[PDB]
Amino acid sequence: VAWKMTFKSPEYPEGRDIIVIGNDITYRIGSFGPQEDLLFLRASELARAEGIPRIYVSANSGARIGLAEEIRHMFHVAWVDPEDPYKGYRYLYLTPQDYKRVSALNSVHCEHVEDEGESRYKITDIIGKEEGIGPENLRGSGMIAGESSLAYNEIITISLVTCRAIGIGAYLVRLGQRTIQVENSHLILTGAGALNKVLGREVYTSNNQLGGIQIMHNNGVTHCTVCDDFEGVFTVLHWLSYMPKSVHSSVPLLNSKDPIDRIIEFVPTKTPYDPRWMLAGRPHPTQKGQWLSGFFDYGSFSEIMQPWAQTVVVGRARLGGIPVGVVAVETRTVELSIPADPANLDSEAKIIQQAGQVWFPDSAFKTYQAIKDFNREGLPLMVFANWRGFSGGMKDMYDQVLKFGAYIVDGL
Amino acid sequence: LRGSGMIAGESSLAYNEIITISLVTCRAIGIGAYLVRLGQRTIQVENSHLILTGAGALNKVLGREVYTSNNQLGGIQIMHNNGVTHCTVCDDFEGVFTVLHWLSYMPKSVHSSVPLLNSKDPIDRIIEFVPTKTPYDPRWMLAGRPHPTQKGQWLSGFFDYGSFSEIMQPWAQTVVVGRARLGGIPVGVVAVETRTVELSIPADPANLDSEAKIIQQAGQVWFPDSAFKTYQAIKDFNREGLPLMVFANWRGFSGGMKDMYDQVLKFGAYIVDGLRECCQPVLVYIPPQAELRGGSWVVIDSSINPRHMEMYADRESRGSVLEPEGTVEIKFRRKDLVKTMRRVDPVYIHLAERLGTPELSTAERKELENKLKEREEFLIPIYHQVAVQFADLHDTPGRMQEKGVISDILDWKTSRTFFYWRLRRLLLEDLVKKKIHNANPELTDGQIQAMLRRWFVEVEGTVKAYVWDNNKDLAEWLEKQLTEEDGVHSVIEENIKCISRDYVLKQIRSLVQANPEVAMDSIIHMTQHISPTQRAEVIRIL
Amino acid sequence: QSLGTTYIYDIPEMFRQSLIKLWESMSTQAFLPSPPLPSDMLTYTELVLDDQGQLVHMNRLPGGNEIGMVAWKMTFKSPEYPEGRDIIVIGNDITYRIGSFGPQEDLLFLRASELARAEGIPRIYVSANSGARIGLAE
Amino acid sequence: TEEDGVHSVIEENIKCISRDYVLKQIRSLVQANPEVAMDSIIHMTQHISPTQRAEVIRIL
Amino acid sequence: IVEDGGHVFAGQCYAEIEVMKMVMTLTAVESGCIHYVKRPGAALDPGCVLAKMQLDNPSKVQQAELHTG
Repeated sequence: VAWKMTFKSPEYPEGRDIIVIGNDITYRIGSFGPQEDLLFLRASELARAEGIPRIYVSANSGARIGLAEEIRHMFHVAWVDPEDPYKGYRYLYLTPQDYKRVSALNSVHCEHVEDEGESRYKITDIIGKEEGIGPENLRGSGMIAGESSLAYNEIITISLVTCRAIGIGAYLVRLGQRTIQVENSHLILTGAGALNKVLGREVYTSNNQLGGIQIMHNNGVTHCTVCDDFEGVFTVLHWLSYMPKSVHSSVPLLNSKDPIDRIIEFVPTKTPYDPRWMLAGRPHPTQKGQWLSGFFDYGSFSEIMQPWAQTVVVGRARLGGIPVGVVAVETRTVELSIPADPANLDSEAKIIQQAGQVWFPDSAFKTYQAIKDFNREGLPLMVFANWRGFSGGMKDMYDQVLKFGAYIVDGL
Repeated sequence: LRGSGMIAGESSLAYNEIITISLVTCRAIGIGAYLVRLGQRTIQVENSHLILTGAGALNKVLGREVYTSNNQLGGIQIMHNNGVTHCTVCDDFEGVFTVLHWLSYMPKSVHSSVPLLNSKDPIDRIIEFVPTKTPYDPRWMLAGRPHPTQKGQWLSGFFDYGSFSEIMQPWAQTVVVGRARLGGIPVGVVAVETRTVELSIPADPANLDSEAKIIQQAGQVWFPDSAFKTYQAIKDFNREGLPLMVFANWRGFSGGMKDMYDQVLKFGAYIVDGLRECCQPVLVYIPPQAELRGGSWVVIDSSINPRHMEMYADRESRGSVLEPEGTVEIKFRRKDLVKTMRRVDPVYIHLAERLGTPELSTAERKELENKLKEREEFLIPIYHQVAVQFADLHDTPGRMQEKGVISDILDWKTSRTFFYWRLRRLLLEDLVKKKIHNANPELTDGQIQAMLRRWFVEVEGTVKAYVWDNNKDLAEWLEKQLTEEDGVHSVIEENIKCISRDYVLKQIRSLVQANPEVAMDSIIHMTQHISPTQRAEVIRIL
Repeated sequence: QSLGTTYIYDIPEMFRQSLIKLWESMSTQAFLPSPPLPSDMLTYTELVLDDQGQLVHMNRLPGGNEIGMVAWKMTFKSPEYPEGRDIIVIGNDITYRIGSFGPQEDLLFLRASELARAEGIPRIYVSANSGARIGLAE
Repeated sequence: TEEDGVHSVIEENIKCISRDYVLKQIRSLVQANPEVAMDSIIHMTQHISPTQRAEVIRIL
Repeated sequence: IVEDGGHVFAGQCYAEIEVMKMVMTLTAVESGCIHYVKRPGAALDPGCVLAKMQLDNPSKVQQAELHTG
């Protein structure tokens, strides 16, 4: 289901538009047919036409699958030997009575044969009379993959995973780049059962091991996590209060209650410090009903990627009610937890001290992603620069950190 | 510093505009290193090293003499094993040899076509090596191999003997990518490792916990590394302007804890963007005994770039949203197995007919029923095997083609000749479409496709339509139209000139409609040269 | 050589000789005309900075460099391009101030690259160096 | 902020610059393609003041 | 890799399987006439029964269970 929606907000009182699309898992467990794919396509095409954002609520069971029941209930086996089936079989076939009806209808392709005296119809191709369970969904999918890549390059796209997004749904979510994940949801391509059978035992018991917020929020696949849909939407509108209605429009200005001609009470030190104190302020140690003012407007800072790559701190804020993008640097050592691979009994969970004032692979990648996203939105940037160098150790070098430095260069 | 940043940016643009290559001879330090990566294509001489900050400084900062030589940090044993370095050489001479050898595939400039050779390897030959369901070294498939018995002959591969020059060979060896020549046409090349790779993970000497792990990496899967390597290769060749030949064979993405943690999904998205920006033909072929499933098809459907993509399948190839076991798991349970016996199996049918008799002793009932369960249970596995075959029969090319999602079913033995000639006209036609697009950028791909074929049918006759599907005849025909300058061949060119004139007229007309005040003065300049007859006629129609 | 590398000004004849080896090897793969004579295979022109940091085409004797970087425009006839093709080649000179990167070196790089972009042809950089120039007021 | 006032001065100057830039484009176009000129005039001449038409004959 | 009713040796391979995505030599350990029991492709767990065989050296008597509470 999809709608065009327009609403009046504090920042845009005359109104602003978005397009919202969402799965209905109750209609055929949310499988993906050609009409569903087309609705997505045409809504996206219009979204691109006006330059306004596209929100996709993904809660689904991936591509539709099926087998022709009508044939399932009438096929026969051409045994090598009936008195022993286990010496293998050659083919399945239909009597001429069963063949003479499907034959007209582009359901299967058979060839007539004479064998053991009787006339049989050797089944050569299964075409399948039921529309919507075939590779047309694949064509539609590629189509919207390309289209969606362009959409991401044209407007703000955001996606919300409520219960589960499977396969290609996930891929649209990543292409949307900005991703909200409700707690207790999970995100997978192939199921634990299938994988366990391939591996000959029940290694994994729950999709949450693979795709929960504890994976995607800790690795930057998920931008925000929420306890419920309501808290997701609340976060959405809160972010949107920083963002321009369209690309043809100026940043929305507020008359903020935090004055412009005030001083900053916190004073930076050689000693390390929480940069959130530096940005947003902190409570006063003695008075405690007072507030040690930060650089930015009180209550305006909204972080992203908080639990992933914690050597750098990035987010959005407001300066006199003007939304800005924000970059700051962690100065205290991070203690990073790497989980153990339960599949491999050798693999153990390392625990790493991560020095401050250094760019790592993760930080550089996260940084490239943030800079590009805000940059394609049209936002100003504020960098609080404090870097001693690049990390030059074996692991990060092996992991190609140099490459991603080149990438940041292209982006800016 | 200013100068350096300045040329960093400039170099990024250069990489997006021309071919950049870098040679590491002795050592590259700092900005030099950064320039080397920005050059992207990198050859590295033995005993060179690649570093930012020196071992002395780092050891002092770290309180002990951890490292003894920059080579520990930046040598070929790191950059060649991770794909930072594209090729390694023993000396500068061998470096330059590699440079010119690569260059023999590449166009002098971006306005120029790939340089074509007349190769000594003929086009209408057969491939002697035949791929098998059993795994095999793909080097035999590509480059050929020596004959096992006579040993002085050569079992031919798909591509021209001696033409294949690999890249990224020791890094992420589950996939193999490179450049080759088919009849002297340079192409980009993608192939798939089928045997399990044994990967060596080096030890971190700084950290006493890290030990060198050894990982089995299944074949027919895209990993993070593979996807990254693929994104870089596809983009680079794409920025050169080459068509692609893919020997496609992927079962799926690895969905295990490690690769999922390591963000394989992200790099899949990136490959998608990259090919969407690709501007020349991509030809994907699933070879015999390969299979292609779900996500991998979805992410390489021709719809993404219909203008440029094509897909082909061998009779003995296979492809679906879902493999048989998982389809079966959902749509072939016990109920269906018993049901199938009830329709087809004589023992079950007969026995069931007898259980369907009235007034039997419950003794007789239970004994028959047990005999039935024993027959059934003993029979269940085989009948499952039949089920998977049944499912597999749904996955064929016939259906794909009928719905129009694939272009043709090929035959391996003669697939080479076909693809050569087919590519040659697909490519040439594309070159012409570029010429047309230059003549008028506003025309859509659809309309651009259109009219060229129609002008051909107009000139050569509706009766001759069928010729269009013959690669050779149009190719030879197209060349005469193209090659004879100032002949009777600049017909399509003359028509294009008319179209250009029309497009120009629309631009001036629209411009004056938006800006009528400019008209009068524009005339004086426009009137500045024209025939005297035109001046008089103008007064007549005034 | 004592530093385990190649002198900057010896590169051109080693590529030409290599080109001969290539002309030989490629004849395996294709039917080719007879190769041209080595003097006629290649012409190079040294690129040199004027006072204003602007490019000047120069035919001078090797060794005249006053900075640690050298560049040329090169045109040559090859089996694939017998009528000729152009490239730009830049290389460090490790003997001038341990191959450090001064403003003149950076500027030379800039203007050569800018011209390379102007004609659309490839840029080959031979890197063997010691990074940014450093010093203190003695 | 003041639409259609005496404040759209720099804007008016820019409008003149835009007009000039357009004129150079058409002029360059005719230089590369003078044969298209004559018919372009008829369309260009289709509306303009009558005085300009007469004066044009005078300077013809 | 054999068939029913085939004599085998000690230490002679009799099957080969794919476990954890990897091969495994099912080495036979005693000589005699095999009758292949567990038909292929089925998942199996440790301590399962895959075959019987008639050996060439029969041996001592075997179990007779009698104890019950």
